[PDB]
Amino acid sequence: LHSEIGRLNNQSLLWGPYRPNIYFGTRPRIGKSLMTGLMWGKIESYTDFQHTVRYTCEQNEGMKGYGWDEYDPRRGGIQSIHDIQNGLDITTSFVKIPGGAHGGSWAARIKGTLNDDAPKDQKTIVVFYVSQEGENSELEAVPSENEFGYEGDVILKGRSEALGNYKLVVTKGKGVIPQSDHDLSRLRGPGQTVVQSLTYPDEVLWQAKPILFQQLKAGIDWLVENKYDVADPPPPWQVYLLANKPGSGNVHIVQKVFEGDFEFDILFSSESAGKEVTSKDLEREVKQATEVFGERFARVFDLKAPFQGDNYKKFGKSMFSNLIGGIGYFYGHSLVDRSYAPEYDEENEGFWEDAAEARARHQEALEGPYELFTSIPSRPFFPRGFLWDEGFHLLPIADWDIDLALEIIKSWYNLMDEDGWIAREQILGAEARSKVPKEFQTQYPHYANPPTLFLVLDNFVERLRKLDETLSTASVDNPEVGLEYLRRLYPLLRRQFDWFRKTQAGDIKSYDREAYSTKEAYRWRGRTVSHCLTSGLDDYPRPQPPHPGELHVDLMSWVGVMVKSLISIGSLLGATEDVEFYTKVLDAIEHNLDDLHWSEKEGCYCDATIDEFEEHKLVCHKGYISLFPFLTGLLKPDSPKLGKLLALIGDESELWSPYGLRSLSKKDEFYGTAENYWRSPVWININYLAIVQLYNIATQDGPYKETARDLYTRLRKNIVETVYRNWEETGFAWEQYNPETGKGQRTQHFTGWTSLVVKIMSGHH
Ligand SMILES: O=[N+]([O-])c1cc(-c2ncccn2)ccc1NCCCCCCN1C[C@H](O)[C@@H](O)[C@H](O)[C@H]1CO
Repeated sequence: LHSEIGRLNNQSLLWGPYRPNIYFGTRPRIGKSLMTGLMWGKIESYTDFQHTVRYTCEQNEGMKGYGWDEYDPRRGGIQSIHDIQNGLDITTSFVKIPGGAHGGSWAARIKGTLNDDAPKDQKTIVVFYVSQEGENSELEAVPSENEFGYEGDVILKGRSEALGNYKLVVTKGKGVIPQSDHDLSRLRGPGQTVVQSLTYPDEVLWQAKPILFQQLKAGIDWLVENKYDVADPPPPWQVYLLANKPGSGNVHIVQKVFEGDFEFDILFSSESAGKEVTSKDLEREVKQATEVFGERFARVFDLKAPFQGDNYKKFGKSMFSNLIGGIGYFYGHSLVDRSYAPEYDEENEGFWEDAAEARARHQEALEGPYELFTSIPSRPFFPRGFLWDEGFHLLPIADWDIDLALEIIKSWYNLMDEDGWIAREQILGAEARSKVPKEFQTQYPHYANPPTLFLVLDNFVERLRKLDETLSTASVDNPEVGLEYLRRLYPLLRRQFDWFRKTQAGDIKSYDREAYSTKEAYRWRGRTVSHCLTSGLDDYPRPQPPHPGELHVDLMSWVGVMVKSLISIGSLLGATEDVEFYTKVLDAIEHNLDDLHWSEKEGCYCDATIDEFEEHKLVCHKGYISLFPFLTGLLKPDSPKLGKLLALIGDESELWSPYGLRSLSKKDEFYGTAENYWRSPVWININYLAIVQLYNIATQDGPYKETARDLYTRLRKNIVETVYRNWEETGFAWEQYNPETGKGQRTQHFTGWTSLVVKIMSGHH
């Protein structure tokens, strides 16, 4: 029956606009198949379109905002794009229509509206781009009655083993299409819809902008050869109208030119389903999709006070729709250094100079292809899977659709190599690689990243203990199905757990170090003089210099998190032998945290090194790191050290700001130095952990219950209001928030773990 549930889920999630790297596009969860893309641009001159055309996501003075107003990957949603440069407001309404054997049909409306600044008579070029990969696939534009192009709809008929038979339709549209008086119209027509059907090698079909421009440039080359000059030139909009040449090929370019406002429709009809999809079906399904989204939002995200307001509800829907709407399907090769050079063992003083020289050997090579279905941090600046980010992204997604979060987890853990490594940053295919300098594409099998996905699994295990609607919860409703899901994954978690202990181990036995266990102590590989990228916390200050004696308290605590999950899932599958080993190991870590990482002098957990004179030294930099055993739920609620931590958390002169908890204390010598990435700013992901843990303490008989209840109440309020104010003010979620001004700084459109904010508002953790 787990198979039957599994089969239905594949067929439900197959189609989406899973191309979050572009403003709007579709692809299914198949690596070589059919993809679509939207391009638009105002045309006012003979050179301007190349600077105005839109395709891949950006954020500059020219673009006010864009994002999803409503989205569910099972049903679809609506996207708004506010384009200053092109003087346009754009709506992309996408909806999925179940039926047949090939993962349903779908449709999309594209509404353009001129804004008040735009000339009322602006010429807007719009393109719909369509490509197919496969050796056994075919696709063909049915030609037009009329001479020079289309007065009606454009029909593409295609076939593939993957999708069966299909018609994909680009309707005529509402909108004035401009007419050219020029002589060129005797030969090109006065202005109409046109199609070019081309063929290119399968590996370059993604490069839609250059493919388009080569055709534009060829049209222009043809004007010059045929004596159309500056003596009496045709209008710019007719110069950039392609010559109609429909047929068969693996690329199809559909081009329209509109004067003023416009809309038009894309109807994809699975032959294997009922009768074809109509524009009437698109309207109906859109209305139906809003009503489901509305009803679910209120059920799953019941905003508790003081955020019960409709302003806070519209803010909640925007943060959530953009988190889940940024889900992508990725396919291609990855750049990995598989040398396993001995220098990457970092067993030497000055280990960073050695590993630099091994990277300079450039042994890395493409490997795969790999496939990933993930939510992303940033549509415009880094639209790709980041390992520990996803553990934060899936916390709210898992509320909305626990079956969907488990499909993403499975997607991530199917990347694991024989050793138990998952690369922390997934750059799949050339489309991905085009948005990344060569130097930063290469992944390293000794670089780790916080095991945040265990948290999402912890939430699953609680629920399991205690048709779109039916499927969304099928893994908790059908307990047989849940345990079977775990039975298969569990091995992989256990491998990853063992990987951490082999590769990220620190040294006890070779130094003057007493402690309860000689086994347990951990050190992040990959750290440079001023960084530790693998920890998640780029420039949080660490012992100087970096050293092979180093122990990192935040890593040990992440191991804490896994053992507790393995203890938990292990218990459920009755792996008696296994749970007993973890039970030993959890006891050990608890003692060793204190024995190696606790400071009575500073009153908090610290990182460690060894001295100039070969003694163990604690190095204390009050901030996120200092709290880590608290943030990970490892301390007993009656603990005196926890009490000491609640004091530092509350303390205005250190971490506590009006806008949330500072990453680093105002008292620390590195407060607000260098790039200041994790050296003062407030990060929603770490705050979310502190909030969820305070709340646990505050809802339990015990010594700090009341102190907890107070800090939870204010922290919740400060974080939600700081995100909400900046959303009202700017329309954006920000990477981080400034602890002095409360302004969002660094990257816009971070949805992104800043969207955890909706789970904070719904409470009842
Ligand atoms: O290159 N480009 O595209 C860019 C552009 C930019 C601009 N531009 C313009 C205007 C503004 N800004 C930025 C920037 C960038 N990049 C860069 C990459 C990398 C990123 C990462 C993040 N993070 C971090 C943290 O720590 C961690 O934790 C996590 O994990 C991650 C994930 O989320």
